[PDB]
Amino acid sequence: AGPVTWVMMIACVVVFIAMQILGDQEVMLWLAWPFDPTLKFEFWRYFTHALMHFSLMHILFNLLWWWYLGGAVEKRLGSGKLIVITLISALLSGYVQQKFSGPWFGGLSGVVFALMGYVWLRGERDPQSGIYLQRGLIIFALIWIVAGWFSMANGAHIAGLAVGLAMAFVDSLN
Amino acid sequence: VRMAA
Repeated sequence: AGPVTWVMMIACVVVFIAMQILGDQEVMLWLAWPFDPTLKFEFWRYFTHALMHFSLMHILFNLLWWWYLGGAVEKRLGSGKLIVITLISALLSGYVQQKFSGPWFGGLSGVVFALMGYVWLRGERDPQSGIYLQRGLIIFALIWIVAGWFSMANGAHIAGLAVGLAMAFVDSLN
Repeated sequence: VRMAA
């Protein structure tokens, strides 16, 4: 895949390694969404929550989906498209997750739900783009949401999805 | 801590 795909992926592995060495909480203290308004101008935090992973399983499952769906968007729609999808979903899915359950969360799966959402609807409305998501998967992405409802970031997942559908919509009617 | 998943 392409530069944005690999970069991200180097970013996540670097940050995971540091969590192994320093501990989750010490990376959390610097990379998590601000828990205190005093911290509101530490602008990296609105994005960096997305680099943190909490087990080998967390990271591998996330990078897998990210490489498959992010690689597809980068190659058919270009590097800038992946950046924008990434920055908006990371910002908005953090925002909603922080309201639902507080600032202590991380992982790329909010961005990934946006990628799932964007790839599916865009595959539906503009087959000419040459991206698509198999049916078997959105329904799965839907059933991963109900088990999280009953320790998943549930607001990150639905807000990510919403951002994905919206942008795809706005991108297809164009 | 919640995983985004």
